[PDB]
Amino acid sequence: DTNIVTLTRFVMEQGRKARGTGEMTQLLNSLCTAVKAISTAVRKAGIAKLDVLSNDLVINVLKSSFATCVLVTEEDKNAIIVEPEKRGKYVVCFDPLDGSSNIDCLVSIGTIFGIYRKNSTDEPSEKDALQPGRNLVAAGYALYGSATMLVLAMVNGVNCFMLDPAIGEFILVDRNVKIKKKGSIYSINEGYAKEFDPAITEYIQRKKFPPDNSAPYGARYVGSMVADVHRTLVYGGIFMYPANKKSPKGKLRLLYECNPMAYVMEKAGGLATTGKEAVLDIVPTDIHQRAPIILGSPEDVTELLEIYQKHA
Amino acid sequence: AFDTNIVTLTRFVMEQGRKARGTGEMTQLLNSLCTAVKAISTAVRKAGIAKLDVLSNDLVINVLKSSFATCVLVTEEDKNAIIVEPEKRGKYVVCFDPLDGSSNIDCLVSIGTIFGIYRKNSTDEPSEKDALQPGRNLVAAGYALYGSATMLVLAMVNGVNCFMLDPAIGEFILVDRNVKIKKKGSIYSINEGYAKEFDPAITEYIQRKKFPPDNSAPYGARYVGSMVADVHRTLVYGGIFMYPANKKSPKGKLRLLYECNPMAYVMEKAGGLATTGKEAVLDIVPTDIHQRAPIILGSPEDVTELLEIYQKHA
Amino acid sequence: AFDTNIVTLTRFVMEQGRKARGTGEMTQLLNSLCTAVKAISTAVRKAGIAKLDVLSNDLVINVLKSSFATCVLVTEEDKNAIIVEPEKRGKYVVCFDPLDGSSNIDCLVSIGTIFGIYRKNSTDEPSEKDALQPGRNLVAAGYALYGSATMLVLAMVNGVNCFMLDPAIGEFILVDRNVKIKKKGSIYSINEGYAKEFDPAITEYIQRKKFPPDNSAPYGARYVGSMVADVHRTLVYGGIFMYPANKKSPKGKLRLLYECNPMAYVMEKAGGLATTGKEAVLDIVPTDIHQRAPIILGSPEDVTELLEIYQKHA
Amino acid sequence: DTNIVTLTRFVMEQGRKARGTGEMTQLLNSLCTAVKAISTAVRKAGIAKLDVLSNDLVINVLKSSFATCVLVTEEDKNAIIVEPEKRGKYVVCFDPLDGSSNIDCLVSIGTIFGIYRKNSTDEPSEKDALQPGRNLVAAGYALYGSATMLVLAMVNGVNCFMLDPAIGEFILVDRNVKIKKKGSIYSINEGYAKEFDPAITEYIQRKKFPPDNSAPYGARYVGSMVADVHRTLVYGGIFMYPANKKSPKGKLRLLYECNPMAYVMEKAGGLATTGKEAVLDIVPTDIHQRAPIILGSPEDVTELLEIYQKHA
Ligand SMILES: O=P(O)(O)OC[C@H]1O[C@H](COP(=O)(O)O)[C@@H](O)[C@@H]1O
Ligand SMILES: O=P(O)(O)OC[C@H]1O[C@H](COP(=O)(O)O)[C@@H](O)[C@@H]1O
Ligand SMILES: O=P(O)(O)OC[C@H]1O[C@H](COP(=O)(O)O)[C@@H](O)[C@@H]1O
Ligand SMILES: O=P(O)(O)OC[C@H]1O[C@H](COP(=O)(O)O)[C@@H](O)[C@@H]1O
Ligand SMILES: [Mn+2]
Ligand SMILES: [Mn+2]
Ligand SMILES: [Mn+2]
Ligand SMILES: [Mn+2]
Repeated sequence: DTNIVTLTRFVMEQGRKARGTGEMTQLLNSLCTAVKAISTAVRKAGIAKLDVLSNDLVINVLKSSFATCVLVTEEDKNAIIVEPEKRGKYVVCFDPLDGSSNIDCLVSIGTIFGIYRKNSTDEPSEKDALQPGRNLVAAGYALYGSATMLVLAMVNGVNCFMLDPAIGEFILVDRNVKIKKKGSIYSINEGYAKEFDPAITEYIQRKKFPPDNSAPYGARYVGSMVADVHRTLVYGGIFMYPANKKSPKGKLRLLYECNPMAYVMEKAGGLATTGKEAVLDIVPTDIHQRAPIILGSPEDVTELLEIYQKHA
Repeated sequence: AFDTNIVTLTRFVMEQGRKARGTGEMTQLLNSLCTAVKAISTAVRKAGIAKLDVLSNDLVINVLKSSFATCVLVTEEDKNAIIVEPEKRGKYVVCFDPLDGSSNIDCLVSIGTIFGIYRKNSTDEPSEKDALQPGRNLVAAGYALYGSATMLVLAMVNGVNCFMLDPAIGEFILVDRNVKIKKKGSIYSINEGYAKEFDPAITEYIQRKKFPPDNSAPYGARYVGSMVADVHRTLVYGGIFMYPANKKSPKGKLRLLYECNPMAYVMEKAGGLATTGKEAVLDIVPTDIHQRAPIILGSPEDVTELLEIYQKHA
Repeated sequence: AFDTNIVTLTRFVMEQGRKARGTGEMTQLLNSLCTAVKAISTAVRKAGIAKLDVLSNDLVINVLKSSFATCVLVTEEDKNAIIVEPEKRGKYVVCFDPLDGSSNIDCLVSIGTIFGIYRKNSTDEPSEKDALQPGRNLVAAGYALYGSATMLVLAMVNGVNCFMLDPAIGEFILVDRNVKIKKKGSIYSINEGYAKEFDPAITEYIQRKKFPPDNSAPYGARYVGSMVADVHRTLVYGGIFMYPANKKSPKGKLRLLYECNPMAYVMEKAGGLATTGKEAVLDIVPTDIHQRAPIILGSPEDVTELLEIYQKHA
Repeated sequence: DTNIVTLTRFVMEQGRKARGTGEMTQLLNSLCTAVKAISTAVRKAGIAKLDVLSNDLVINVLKSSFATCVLVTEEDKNAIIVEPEKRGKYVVCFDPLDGSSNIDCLVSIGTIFGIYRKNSTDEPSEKDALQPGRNLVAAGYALYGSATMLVLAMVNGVNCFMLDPAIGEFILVDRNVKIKKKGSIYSINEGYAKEFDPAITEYIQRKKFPPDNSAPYGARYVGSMVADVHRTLVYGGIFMYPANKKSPKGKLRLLYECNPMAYVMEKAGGLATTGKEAVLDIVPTDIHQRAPIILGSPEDVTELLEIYQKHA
């Protein structure tokens, strides 16, 4: 198409409106190079751990972006502080590859990330990464399923670019995405049934055998947080990954898994809570700390939040 | 990098057709199915930048025909089994769904193409009665998956083999020979929104994996919600995939002829049983080419840990 | 966009093998050559980011063998014609150069793979004597080009057909049926660095195109310098491509068996003659599989406007 | 490769050293999107004028780059002046597709361009494009042969990036390219033999039947200026397209065909003259004016330049 709106075209155009440095545009532009290379790595990752190529890949793109200064990964003990010659004003927490164990089973997988801005005056440091998800300037994720897709949520909206493999470009296909109010799907790991706290288990019931002589909800669970969240954003519904006996803190890590999705969700008009508080309003203490996550089409999640303090 | 000895499926299945002397009619058929499958994947990967299932149905038909190896074809999408015109005739019956889960593209959940093939057990001029052979007379069944990769999984007599699509040379390349599923797993895959309508044999089984009575792990719940994805997580990692009957689809939802049976053949050829519940899915006499049938599958100790309870409730 | 009726060469040549009843042995052979060719192109396109001709030679061999349709193979790159091991035997002789102009990759000038095939005219157990058949007994010749596109051009009995590689589905798709070259052109293609050493028949011809005696246009000089590119500009746009003999390669440079002959068959099947100068290139008795021979080709009025002067100087 | 040096990485890094606006980097980054899309268009341009997609493509990328203000094409009567909301400090003359007629014959083809900087204070205008090629800040071309290649010549050197089709990125493969002093190839349209002026025709001879009992030169001519120049840059040699009877001004247009190649050549250590003067030292009067072009491995071209004024 002759006037293909790319991601990079798109970003750059909303960055001119901030009267900025062009770094978001460098960052995201670099970010995309790690996403294509990984997407390719997976489409033949089987013809002849991936996590480590993917992690080394994202660090290196981000360093050379000349736009970051602290990078937090799933895969590294401490934060990464960027060399001065290459430093910039942004902080990116990222999970290079979420549900990696599931590549084997040809499960839709993803990269998740979230970009904060270093506001303070001193030596960049992990503390700079201890900011509540509410403060994110930009978020989103890249999905590696039947097509490689990158949903990017910034201060004006959620938008979905789809990688056109014929040209190596992310092309904008869905604009100013908004989630349905209520939907017909719930998503949760039902094998943890024994371990679920009362509010959840009631709500599960409330949906399975609805007391309204209406249709029951449908259930889905791909077991790859990205696929289930993207399904939620688009078809509408709910996804849950609650604090239980196995993991009293939720399994999903905050800064890189929960807060991006939370941000994407709320900007889309969804909600995302822990059942006791909003995910984004949570102040991180550890950069690797976890959280309970219920996110989805507002009315459903609210149904649960009532059920949470109707059992309180 | 650059490997001079690439085992393309066209090479591979020739090492199955030729040493057993049958013309390899099988091969120009499958080769063509490769084109149908390739083409469906590329378009599905740019799907959101350009119904699909119709065109992929029509794709499959056209290529199948020209393999010069067919006589009857049954689609999920077409009523009367397409009897091939005489000029291009051959001996096989291909029962196929072109695009299983064609709804779920827009949510980027993996989807696929299933196929089952028979060889004509008749002297005549063809009819869909040729098509109405039970699973136990399947010469070969397979499916293709459009997930993070394009994987064809092909089951023929010796066993099952999984192939992956190298996009750069356009060839299915072999990545697993003589595949065998596990014995016991730790997954049960079923849509529990239909909780109410489940026959109580299943309803106990769910509780026995959720709340193990003998205090083991609770099984892990999974359900991508596309038959093709679910069989695959089950074939490789093991697990029990259960799509029993409920009342809303009271004789089940999955159409025997090209869904439950191709799966089932692939599945049983790897060490797991595919049963409706009462009988094994491969021996039901195929009545309507769109005849539906329930199906439960995977690694045997789970198919059976349930089977005996299905026998303990009638 | 998305076309359900793609004429893949595997489909197309089946509409030539099957209606003339011959087993289509031709087809699993060619299908395999497609893989060899595909694979060479992808690696040539990332060539500068990863000798090649060796590996492409070895590629071609391996795939050819497994087509289960060969018995002898001759490479530019291998001395003794590779007689195939018995288990995978079939009836064809494939004379091929895997990577014509393999030097010129680094300058990004187009290059290719030429192939010529024979069918064994003997009862025996094979030998390269089977290979030593003249061009006039070629069952089919073709070449593949790695230029701005990957074009296979296939000449078999009915005529020549040009196919292009759709990279997205990995299939050669037909873009020109029953091809015919022009009658007269306005191009002469020859390396005039060798000016001194040219036999004076050619030396007059050059002046007759450069300085037309009858005051027409001067012909347009072209010379990519890779045999494959030069035949193609000649096959479609017409022209005369002349690689005569000089002293430095006094019996010519181009090896009959897989260069001048495959070209020649393709070429003559489209309406142009391929002559050494004295005799047509297709009838010389093939002595050494690496026997060299001169060659001049293209649209006939030019091959002939020179031929008579070659007859006017001996 | 985990630390893939891209074109964009490369450009951006040499732009930080200018302490600049980041526009070269936007320009070139956009430019590359027109190059991939065209490269794809050609690799299946036959499965079912191209010039017009290609031209509309390059204009539109360049407008949206937010880095240009005047764009001169092979294919458009007047120059293109960029809308103010989108204007920037650069001028690009380009030929979107050179030797288009030869796509048919699967001839290696290319895009050629050259980037000048608008130095004056007033309304951008064609005059801004009437600057001698000597002033170019950046030049290069993109070749569409067995692989898509982009040679970029800037103030520090000539370098060749090769498009990695698996990721949609131009990867740097040849650095600080320098041409061989003398080589064994000449390139010229020999069918114009009748029409060539004396200096040329002597030199042709001088090479064909060398009076030194040495080997004669080899001759090549693909008939697609890009392929022959790239061959010259790499294998070394000479290429000529002289003023004759048919075209007393040379066929090749200056601003978009001759000056880019000239620039690339001289930076590479080659020369490029008209036989009477250097191509780059020529002041354009028309934006669509032509020039005689002899370019290649210095000693050879000098051999001809002697022969030019040894017949004067
Ligand atoms: O770092 P990762 O390998 O991606 O692991 C995170 C994964 O861990 C979770 C596992 O969920 P469950 O325990 O319910 O299977 C997934 O939702 C999620 O993708
Ligand atoms: O939609 P189809 O391709 O016709 O196939 C039916 C699909 O229906 C099942 C899921 O449907 P639900 O769970 O809503 O019954 C999948 O396993 C299966 O692919
Ligand atoms: O180099 P090869 O692939 O062995 O082929 C020989 C090549 O040699 C010819 C050009 O060589 P020159 O003009 O230098 O003789 C080409 O037409 C031809 O492809
Ligand atoms: O605008 P274009 O279609 O690319 O035309 C320019 C072309 O015009 C020249 C033709 O050269 P010649 O007349 O010697 O064949 C080529 O060198 C060059 O590529
Ligand atoms: Mn993770
Ligand atoms: Mn279906
Ligand atoms: Mn050769
Ligand atoms: Mn041009």
